[PDB]
Amino acid sequence: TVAYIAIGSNLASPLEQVNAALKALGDIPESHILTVSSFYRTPPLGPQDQPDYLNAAVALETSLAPEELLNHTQRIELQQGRVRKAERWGPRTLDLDIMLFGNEVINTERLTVPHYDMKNRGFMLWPLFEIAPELVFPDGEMLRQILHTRAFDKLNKW
Ligand SMILES: Nc1ncnc2c1ncn2[C@@H]1O[C@H](COP(=O)(O)CP(=O)(O)OP(=O)(O)O)[C@@H](O)[C@H]1O
Ligand SMILES: Nc1nc2ncc(C(=O)O)nc2c(=O)[nH]1
Ligand SMILES: [Cl-]
Ligand SMILES: [Cl-]
Ligand SMILES: [Cl-]
Ligand SMILES: [Mg+2]
Ligand SMILES: [Mg+2]
Repeated sequence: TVAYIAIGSNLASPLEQVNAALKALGDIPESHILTVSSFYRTPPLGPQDQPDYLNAAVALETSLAPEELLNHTQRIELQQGRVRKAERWGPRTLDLDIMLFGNEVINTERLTVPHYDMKNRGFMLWPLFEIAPELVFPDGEMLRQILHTRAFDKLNKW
């Protein structure tokens, strides 16, 4: 199945963090990278007392179960010094979010796929569209059409 993973970083040299994350994603068992986006510099969604993010997206072919993929993406975050602060939307060295896991709909305590907020976030959708312009969501909506409807600002390269 093709998993689409969003990458964000706004601490500890985001470019280095993102390059390290891409290497580590390729090292996940039973999986391989298919496509990587460009790197974008985006202003924080939430609290404004934090740096700009580097955002990107990757397509990862995998035969792991979704929770097993999540175990690995969380391991990569931890090995890159991710610390969850108290505040919501606060800064982090690395955030790996599973946007889509094929055409699956997953609703569990640990894992909600499609990612619950991605359709509201240009920093998620634009890198995704770069790597998967024909994508159709589980609910039948075209990615291309969502971008048009919402008319989110285009992103700047890192
Ligand atoms: N699609 C998904 N991808 C990654 N984690 C997910 C997820 N759906 C649910 N989660 C859960 O989200 C929990 C918190 O992860 P965090 O990375 O701290 C949220 P965040 O990415 O900072 O905010 P965001 O989800 O608004 O982007 C994880 O422990 C995981 O169980
Ligand atoms: N610009 C930007 N802001 C963000 N703000 C919050 C979160 C998050 O809570 O995971 N992620 C991002 C992100 O990746 N990019
Ligand atoms: Cl605010
Ligand atoms: Cl949802
Ligand atoms: Cl959907
Ligand atoms: Mg996130
Ligand atoms: Mg996350």
